[PDB]
Amino acid sequence: NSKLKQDTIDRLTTDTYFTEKEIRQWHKGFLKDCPNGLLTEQGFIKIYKQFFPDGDPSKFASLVFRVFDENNDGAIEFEEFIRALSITSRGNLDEKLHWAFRLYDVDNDGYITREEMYNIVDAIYQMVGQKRVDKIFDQMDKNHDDRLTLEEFREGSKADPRMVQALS
Amino acid sequence: SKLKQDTIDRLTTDTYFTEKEIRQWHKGFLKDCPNGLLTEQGFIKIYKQFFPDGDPSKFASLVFRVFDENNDGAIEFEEFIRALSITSRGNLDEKLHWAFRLYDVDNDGYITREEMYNIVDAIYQMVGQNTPQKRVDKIFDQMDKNHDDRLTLEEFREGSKADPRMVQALS
Ligand SMILES: [Ca+2]
Ligand SMILES: [Ca+2]
Ligand SMILES: [Ca+2]
Ligand SMILES: [Ca+2]
Ligand SMILES: [Ca+2]
Ligand SMILES: [Ca+2]
Ligand code: NA
Repeated sequence: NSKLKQDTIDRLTTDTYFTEKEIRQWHKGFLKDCPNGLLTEQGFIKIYKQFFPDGDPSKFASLVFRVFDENNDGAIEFEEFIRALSITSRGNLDEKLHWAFRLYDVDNDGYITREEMYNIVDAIYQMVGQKRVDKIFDQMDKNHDDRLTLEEFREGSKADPRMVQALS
Repeated sequence: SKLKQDTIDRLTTDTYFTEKEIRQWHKGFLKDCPNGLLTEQGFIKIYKQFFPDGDPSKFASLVFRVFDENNDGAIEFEEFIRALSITSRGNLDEKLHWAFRLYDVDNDGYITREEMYNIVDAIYQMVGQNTPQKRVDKIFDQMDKNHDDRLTLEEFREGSKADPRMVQALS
């Protein structure tokens, strides 16, 4: 039951930056590697694993996997895969910033906490084998309430002059 | 060293920063760069702060040369503000072109295989280093649409934007 139907294709050409021919072509590749048409979290991990002889990339992959799976049913189906591919590879600046925020905000309450931050940073190095993170966070955090909204994260990422401190 | 109106006028044309934003970044840049010039040695030490356990001197030097557009061995404010504008606010094509210029070490408008290895190597050094090369080779070959063994900006952008010929590179 892994085939691609026209109505799904047509939904996807509307919602993504891919043409029909392109979605079908990415579908072929996806199926080959994922014959059940579902890609598991460990499956995802194996993928990053190719990249880092160093480290355990597993934490980072889990976090990234968590944003990819829209319905949080433990799998990425093709629709979800192609949605995320389209954003991350062809999306505009603001879309990309939104998706980065969703990743940082693990618990989805619309705030990035110091710990929520520290975890992604921790994940990055772990994948690879601190006054600074605090420095960036604190400049972005314009009301100094230990909390980053989407607006603060967007403005700080787009080099609002508040961030000069954070550079050195 | 004061910021002239002509400089602000060209910078508001060339960048995404408003006049007001340009003057505040200029105050910030000056405080830590009293000379009005950023130096490669200076530029590397900054990188050393983020990467304690690596030697990021090679990566920083590559990045440095993209920033220093006139090639005179220093990053002035105009150079800094333009690279900051591109990397913080650029559309997808503009950021991918900045990426491409980083790879294209000799500035000849092409990325060779060697150029790509040099970049990958420098990241590894920075971070504490079958093979990476095999995996780089796959990406580069898929990117290389016409198989002439070099990459144009058009090939590199197409591949980065997930043209389906990049399937084999992920497989
Ligand atoms: Ca799912
Ligand atoms: Ca949260
Ligand atoms: Ca805040
Ligand atoms: Ca210069
Ligand atoms: Ca070149
Ligand atoms: Ca070529
Ligand atoms: Na402008």
